Amino acid sequence: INKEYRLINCNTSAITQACPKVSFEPIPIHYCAPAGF
Amino acid sequence: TLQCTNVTRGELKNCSFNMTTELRDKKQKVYSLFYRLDVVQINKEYRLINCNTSAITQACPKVSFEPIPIHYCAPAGFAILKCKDKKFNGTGPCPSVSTVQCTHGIKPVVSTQLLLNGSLAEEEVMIRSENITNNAKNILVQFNTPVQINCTRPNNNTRKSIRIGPGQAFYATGDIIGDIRQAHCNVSKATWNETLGKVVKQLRKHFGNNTIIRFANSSGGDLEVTTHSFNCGGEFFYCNTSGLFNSTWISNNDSITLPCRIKQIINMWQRIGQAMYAPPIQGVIRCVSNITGLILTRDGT
Amino acid sequence: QVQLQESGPGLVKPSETLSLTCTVSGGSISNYYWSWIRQSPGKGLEWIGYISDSESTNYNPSLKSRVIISVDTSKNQLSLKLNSVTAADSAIYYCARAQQGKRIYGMVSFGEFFYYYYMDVWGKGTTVTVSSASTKGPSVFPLAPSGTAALGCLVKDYFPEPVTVSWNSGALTSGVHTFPAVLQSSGLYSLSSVVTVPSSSLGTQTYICNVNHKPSNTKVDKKVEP
Amino acid sequence: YVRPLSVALGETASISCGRQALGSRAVQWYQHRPGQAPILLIYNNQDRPSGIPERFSGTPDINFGTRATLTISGVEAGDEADYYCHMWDSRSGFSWSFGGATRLTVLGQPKAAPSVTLFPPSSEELQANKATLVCLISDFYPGAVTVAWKADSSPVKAGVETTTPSKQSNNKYAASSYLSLTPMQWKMHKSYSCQVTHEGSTVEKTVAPT
Ligand SMILES: *[C@@H]1O[C@H](CO)[C@@H](O[C@@H]2O[C@H](CO)[C@@H](O[C@@H]3O[C@H](CO[C@H]4O[C@H](CO[C@H]5O[C@H](CO)[C@@H](O)[C@H](O)[C@@H]5O[C@H]5O[C@H](CO)[C@@H](O)[C@H](O)[C@@H]5O)[C@@H](O)[C@H](O[C@H]5O[C@H](CO)[C@@H](O)[C@H](O)[C@@H]5O)[C@@H]4O)[C@@H](O)[C@H](O[C@H]4O[C@H](CO)[C@@H](O)[C@H](O)[C@@H]4O[C@H]4O[C@H](CO)[C@@H](O)[C@H](O)[C@@H]4O[C@H]4O[C@H](CO)[C@@H](O)[C@H](O)[C@@H]4O)[C@@H]3O)[C@H](O)[C@H]2NC(C)=O)[C@H](O)[C@H]1NC(C)=O
Ligand SMILES: *[C@@H]1O[C@H](CO)[C@@H](O[C@@H]2O[C@H](CO)[C@@H](O[C@@H]3O[C@H](CO[C@H]4O[C@H](CO)[C@@H](O)[C@H](O)[C@@H]4O)[C@@H](O)[C@H](O[C@H]4O[C@H](CO)[C@@H](O)[C@H](O)[C@@H]4O)[C@@H]3O)[C@H](O)[C@H]2NC(C)=O)[C@H](O)[C@H]1NC(C)=O
Ligand SMILES: *[C@@H]1O[C@H](CO)[C@@H](O[C@@H]2O[C@H](CO)[C@@H](O[C@@H]3O[C@H](CO[C@H]4O[C@H](CO)[C@@H](O)[C@H](O)[C@@H]4O)[C@@H](O)[C@H](O)[C@@H]3O)[C@H](O)[C@H]2NC(C)=O)[C@H](O)[C@H]1NC(C)=O
Ligand SMILES: *[C@@H]1O[C@H](CO)[C@@H](O[C@@H]2O[C@H](CO)[C@@H](O)[C@H](O)[C@H]2NC(C)=O)[C@H](O)[C@H]1NC(C)=O
Ligand SMILES: *[C@@H]1O[C@H](CO)[C@@H](O[C@@H]2O[C@H](CO)[C@@H](O)[C@H](O)[C@H]2NC(C)=O)[C@H](O)[C@H]1NC(C)=O
Ligand SMILES: *[C@@H]1O[C@H](CO)[C@@H](O[C@@H]2O[C@H](CO)[C@@H](O)[C@H](O)[C@H]2NC(C)=O)[C@H](O)[C@H]1NC(C)=O
Ligand SMILES: *[C@@H]1O[C@H](CO)[C@@H](O[C@@H]2O[C@H](CO)[C@@H](O)[C@H](O)[C@H]2NC(C)=O)[C@H](O)[C@H]1NC(C)=O
Ligand SMILES: *[C@@H]1O[C@H](CO)[C@@H](O[C@@H]2O[C@H](CO)[C@@H](O)[C@H](O)[C@H]2NC(C)=O)[C@H](O)[C@H]1NC(C)=O
Ligand SMILES: *[C@@H]1O[C@H](CO)[C@@H](O[C@@H]2O[C@H](CO)[C@@H](O)[C@H](O)[C@H]2NC(C)=O)[C@H](O)[C@H]1NC(C)=O
Ligand SMILES: *[C@@H]1O[C@H](CO)[C@@H](O[C@@H]2O[C@H](CO)[C@@H](O)[C@H](O)[C@H]2NC(C)=O)[C@H](O)[C@H]1NC(C)=O
Ligand SMILES: *[C@@H]1O[C@H](CO)[C@@H](O)[C@H](O)[C@H]1NC(C)=O
Ligand SMILES: *[C@@H]1O[C@H](CO)[C@@H](O)[C@H](O)[C@H]1NC(C)=O
Ligand SMILES: *[C@@H]1O[C@H](CO)[C@@H](O)[C@H](O)[C@H]1NC(C)=O
Repeated sequence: INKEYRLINCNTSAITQACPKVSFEPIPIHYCAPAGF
Repeated sequence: TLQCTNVTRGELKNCSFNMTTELRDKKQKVYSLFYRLDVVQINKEYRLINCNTSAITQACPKVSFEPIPIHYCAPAGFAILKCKDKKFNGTGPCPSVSTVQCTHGIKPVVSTQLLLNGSLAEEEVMIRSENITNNAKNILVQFNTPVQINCTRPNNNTRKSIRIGPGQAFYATGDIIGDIRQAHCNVSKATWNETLGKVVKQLRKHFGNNTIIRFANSSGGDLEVTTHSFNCGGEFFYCNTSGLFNSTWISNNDSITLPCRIKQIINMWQRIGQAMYAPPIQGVIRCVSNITGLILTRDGT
Repeated sequence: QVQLQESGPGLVKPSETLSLTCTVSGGSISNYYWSWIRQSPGKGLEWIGYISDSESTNYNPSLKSRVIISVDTSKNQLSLKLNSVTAADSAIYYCARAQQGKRIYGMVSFGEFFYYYYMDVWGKGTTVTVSSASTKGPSVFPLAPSGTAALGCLVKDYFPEPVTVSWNSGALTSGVHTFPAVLQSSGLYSLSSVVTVPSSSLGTQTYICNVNHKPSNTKVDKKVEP
Repeated sequence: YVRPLSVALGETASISCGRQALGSRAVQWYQHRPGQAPILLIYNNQDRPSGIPERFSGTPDINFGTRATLTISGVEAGDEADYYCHMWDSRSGFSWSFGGATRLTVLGQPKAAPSVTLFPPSSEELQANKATLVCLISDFYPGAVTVAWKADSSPVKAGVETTTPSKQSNNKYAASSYLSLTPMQWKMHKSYSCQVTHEGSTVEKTVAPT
């Protein structure tokens, strides 16, 4: 602004803590086209 | 709790208040301008008008309150039927009919007393109601020639962003740059005289060629109905209409001025428990629109 | 056209009523706004108050509690009665005709204008001094001369300002040179006038300086000769 | 209080108003030479009265934002006075006070030297048991002089009064100077002088009792 600090996002945006059950693991995704395509 | 003062008659205020910052443990004493219709008392102490009734949501300052032509379409297997009768009143058998898939360009104009930017009537001016003898039925008269109205809030307002939280910004009225004037509207006293004369001509066809037709102002209600309530450039006007409906007609440059007030805390409809703060508009607001219809209410000489 | 001339005591004791008058010439008194303005030494032009063509009172709130501007239409004369005077009230008081301007910026119907007043013609001024000291007339002492020559008159101890000096009752006006006063440590001003004069006419033409000091009602003259 | 401003002879003067307006304004400009009647220069933001040179011009408010300034082109030496800005506008109430006295001083004026004239005590006041030397100084510029009295060759410094340099109608300055003496002090001396140092040079004028 002991020394005084602050979260980097406070002057720009709100912050949402990621749910600690979901995983950031790349799971193989398959993109499929609908019927007729 | 707001600490408000008059601004250097006595309509728009200048209020200051302790406000939360972007840090949850820091306050700030910021100030802002509010119209009279948005505040009530308890330096004098004030408060937003909605606080004892409802929560308030500030409208996103990127969306526009501009009536865009909307087309209503029927799904496949259905159809819409138009009416090509240039003198078609509300009900009855339309002689000339045609089918369409979508309606024409309909501008969702939220108005009051005066139908703004609407579609005209071909041939002569029409007048409609369910039972014109029933005085509790609003008469929906639609002009054939538009009488032009010019409205403006001439105050050069300024918008002030106020960080009220992480990513939360309250847009406030900073201060007025220059003159402080009155918001009003103009109609041509000539084009409004002949338009009232055409309306008064069709009013005798079911009321009597000898009885007198008189025009008066509203007799009570809320601000949204007792005044010409509409939107102009993004701010909600409320225009006194006593200068338009003050004429008594017998069996046989000009300019009218309507003193409009401006409000920011508005319940759009009759919504209970919901309020909206319209953010202030920078610059000098002026909008040019046609009044093409009218919503009357006879008394019941 | 229109010209004004003030007049008054010139000296008023502290804690009293400072009377003042101003007669206008060449115009009707009851169709113009009139304003009083004073200018103290060191301070700026201070607006006392003003009276309308409808004879309405409105004073500067800095004073007000001491001002009462009157007006008699039998003559072209209006007054000004500042009372409870103190030391800071010493100033040159001016008599100016204020004209009304209606500055319209929006709609005249809603009242979107404001009135501004401007003074165009002014009075010459009247010096007012506040002091418990009594008045005192001066005493003219002649200054004798000796191509070109110069002679004048010494106007010793007097109080208060001002004194008017005329030469030959008003005939001698070219080459005249009256100097500003000098406040002595005793508390009295000493002024001196002087007239530059061609040398040949020193022994022929006669010169008489006419000194007047209004707070003492004194009119005195004197001759100058080598 | 006073705001200093300096322009050169024959240039353009830009007297900015002290209080800038909040809304639509009606500014009156006044010229005031101290010890004299104020002179109205411009009453409506741009309108001047009858008898004001064209070189005086005030800025009108056609668009808001443009501040009111007094413009004096080709400034003369006589345009040395206090200039007030009487500011009315729609937002402020009733402006009772005038502006802040801008004291415009013109630079580059002709440097003129004084004119000393020393008179001896008159016979009447000498017969009244009081002597008075008067040393009249006039027509000097810049208006600031230092006076030195001398009994014979010795400095006096005791019992002398001197005017502050007041301005003349010819835009030059003048100041008196009186030395009070006893009728015997003035008789017991051979001569009396009035050294008048203006700028960087002195001017002597001596007077003896004969
Ligand atoms: C909806 O409907 C509404 C209502 O129906 C409608 O409202 C209207 O809004 C407009 C805009 O908002 C308003 O227009 C304003 O009008 C003001 C008043 O104008 C009138 O009065 C002045 C002054 O009159 C005095 O002086 C003249 C001589 O100059 C005399 O002849 C008069 O008789 C009168 O003098 C007597 O009366 C005095 C009392 O007032 C006494 O005190 C006095 O002793 C005398 O007895 C006139 O000049 C005007 O004349 C003009 O109008 C005629 C038609 O009538 C035109 O043909 C012609 O163009 C004339 O010029 C008029 O009669 C104006 O002051 C105002 O304009 C000024 O203000 C704005 C903002 O402040 C400035 O930006 C602008 O530039 C103007 O400033 C100039 O003037 C001021 C004041 O003098 C100066 O200080 C300033 O420096 C500047 O001077 C510059 O311009 C001058 C020329 O203008 C020039 O001479 C200078 O040299 C310099 O360059 C503005 O125009 C209108 O009033 C509303 N209507 C009503 C009824 O109130 C609305 O528009 C409608 N539409 C919507 C909302 O969309
Ligand atoms: C709505 O209400 C708010 C109040 O909550 C108003 O905001 C205040 O407005 C006033 C003016 O009306 C402001 O006062 C001005 O402050 C200026 C800032 O100067 C400060 O900082 C300097 C350091 O640089 C200090 O030295 C100084 O002392 C101040 O603390 C000043 O420049 C102004 O001075 C002017 O006035 C004085 C005396 O009147 C003159 O002598 C000066 O020459 C000069 O002309 C003045 O003091 C105040 O700061 C505002 N407050 C905030 C929090 O912003 C809104 O204006 C008002 N809006 C409307 C539309 O009514
Ligand atoms: C009834 O209909 C009228 C027209 O159909 C409406 O008038 C419109 O009002 C809106 C808002 O008040 C205006 O939008 C504003 O536009 C200006 C700039 O516009 C100017 O510049 C553009 C350049 O891109 C140019 O194309 C335009 O022609 C203008 O010259 C912006 O500054 C504003 O932020 C805002 O976007 C419309 O411009 C205006 N249209 C017309 C034709 O005047 C009126 O509001 C309607 N009334 C009601 C009650 O709904
Ligand atoms: C929020 O604060 C950050 C502080 O890091 C600002 O980012 C810095 O801004 C300064 C000057 O504005 C720059 O010199 C730095 O280079 C910036 N650093 C980074 C990492 O961006 C940021 O601008 C602020 N945001 C807002 C909206 O005020
Ligand atoms: C703003 O100005 C109005 C107009 O003068 C004030 O209204 C007055 O309010 C007091 C109560 O405090 C009443 O006694 C008066 O009768 C009211 N006068 C009028 C003409 O309505 C109002 O109080 C002012 N508000 C502020 C905050 O100064
Ligand atoms: C919230 O407060 C407002 C204050 O304006 C209340 O509305 C006023 O209520 C009083 C008495 O109840 C009436 O005399 C006024 O005519 C009302 N004014 C308006 C504009 O409605 C409102 O009733 C309060 N609401 C609740 C739920 O308490
Ligand atoms: C207000 O007035 C008329 C409608 O009565 C519109 O102007 C006319 O619009 C039609 C079709 O849009 C054109 O054929 C005419 O040539 C127009 N006339 C003129 C003189 O321009 C105008 O667009 C209407 N404004 C609205 C509905 O917002
Ligand atoms: C309304 O006021 C704003 C200022 O609050 C004006 O914006 C200025 O416009 C000029 C151009 O004429 C720019 O040079 C300035 O930098 C602008 N100022 C700001 C703060 O942006 C605007 O012109 C005014 N509009 C009207 C109609 O009065
Ligand atoms: C409403 O505003 C419009 C435009 O601002 C006015 O139409 C103008 O009228 C003048 C005078 O007849 C013409 O010189 C202009 O060319 C018109 N503008 C356009 C775009 O055509 C109209 O008169 C105003 N009406 C009222 C009642 O105020
Ligand atoms: C709309 O305007 C009319 C006048 O144009 C206002 O009528 C005033 O009504 C009050 C009673 O409430 C009277 O005391 C006034 O004398 C009326 N004024 C005039 C000029 O007739 C009317 O009040 C306005 N509407 C609102 C809601 O204020
Ligand atoms: C803000 O809080 C302080 C705390 O004492 C109080 O004195 C002040 O009046 C408050 N300001 C406002 C505008 O409520
Ligand atoms: C519309 O016209 C029909 C026949 O012309 C008539 O029966 C009907 O009553 C009219 N509508 C109204 C509201 O009068
Ligand atoms: C209607 O007009 C009457 C008289 O003209 C007035 O007393 C009343 O306040 C007006 N009401 C509205 C809502 O304009």
